[PDB]
Amino acid sequence: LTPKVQVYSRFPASAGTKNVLNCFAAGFHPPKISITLMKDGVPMEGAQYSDMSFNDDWTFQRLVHADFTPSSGSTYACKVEHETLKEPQVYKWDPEF
Amino acid sequence: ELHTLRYIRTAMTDPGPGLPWFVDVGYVDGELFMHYNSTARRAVPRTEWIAANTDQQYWDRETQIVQGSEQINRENLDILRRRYNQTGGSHTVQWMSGCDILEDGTIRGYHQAAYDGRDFVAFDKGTMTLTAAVPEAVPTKRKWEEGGYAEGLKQYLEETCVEWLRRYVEYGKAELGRRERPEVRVWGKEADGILTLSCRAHGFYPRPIVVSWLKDGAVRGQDAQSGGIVPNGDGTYHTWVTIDAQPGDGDKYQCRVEHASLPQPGLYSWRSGGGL
Amino acid sequence: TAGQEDYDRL
Repeated sequence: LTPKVQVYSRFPASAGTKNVLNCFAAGFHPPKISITLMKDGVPMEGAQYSDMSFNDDWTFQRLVHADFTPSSGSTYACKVEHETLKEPQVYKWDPEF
Repeated sequence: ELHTLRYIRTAMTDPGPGLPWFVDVGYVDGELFMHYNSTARRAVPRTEWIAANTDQQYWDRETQIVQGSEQINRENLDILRRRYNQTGGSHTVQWMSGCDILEDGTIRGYHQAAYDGRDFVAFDKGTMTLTAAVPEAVPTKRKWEEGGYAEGLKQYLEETCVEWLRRYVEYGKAELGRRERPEVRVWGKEADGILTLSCRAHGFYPRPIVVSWLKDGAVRGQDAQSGGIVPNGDGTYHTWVTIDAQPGDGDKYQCRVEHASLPQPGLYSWRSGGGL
Repeated sequence: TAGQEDYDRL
């Protein structure tokens, strides 16, 4: 029951244009999870944590999204902390991938 | 023609910090329509088709029965804890409720329960009895056959669940019937003599999508690795499909997207490039 | 469209 995380954007990435950064994690137990979006290793403001829901095989899923503006030189990533993981998994977001 | 309804309920011991312990989320054909929180203690509509077609007395009746489940599942979190002889830690009580309307018009009601990610009790309609999965689920079955639970659930799942589901399809006929076109972008990366090509689809409805890579106009199934259909904050969906190729062979590879919104499958290339 | 919260009793 290890969390499977995937980092992605709502709209195709553009410089100086408003976009929503999403971090989805599914298939984990216990339901307690720490999903945080970050810019240059520093957490992002306006995080929307919604909500605790499980799949048909009783495996939990969580979506965390925040409105941001992509900038050149800055790196965007997602940090996930879990009791099963031991080491926190970090997934890097790429505007051209 | 396949219509579904699901009532996801979760009772938690460790939410953990600044998060609710009890949540009740409702669904109509995959789309979210109702939500409940342990600190807010109110059932509120999510979509516009449900709020405009229902009264406030309906939502006041729904929040009163859901807050009743909140107190009942709080007891179950302590009752089951003593059955397994546990003190407390990371224990959760999950609940599955709802019915399915098949294409032909056949009823498919379900009432399932789970403890710590493992199935506890499931209701059988063809036998009119509650099925116990774990030897600790036996006192649960005894309480169910002592009073009235099996008769009432059959009158609820086959009638009450179906009667209202039929109305939700009529209420959200424009919302669920609507189709959204995805924004396809073909990308590439270079690592150690391997040219990794990516295909990203942005904001599509409904959820079913068939994304496959094509080399020289031929489907390469085995080879391409998919991430899965992941949902967005506004209800729409996203998908990520990647493939490994030789450097200098990027142009002969093309991404094929099959969706309900498109009358014919769209072929997208890196240099084309993507949309449109 | 839910019913008896009594069906949650374990």
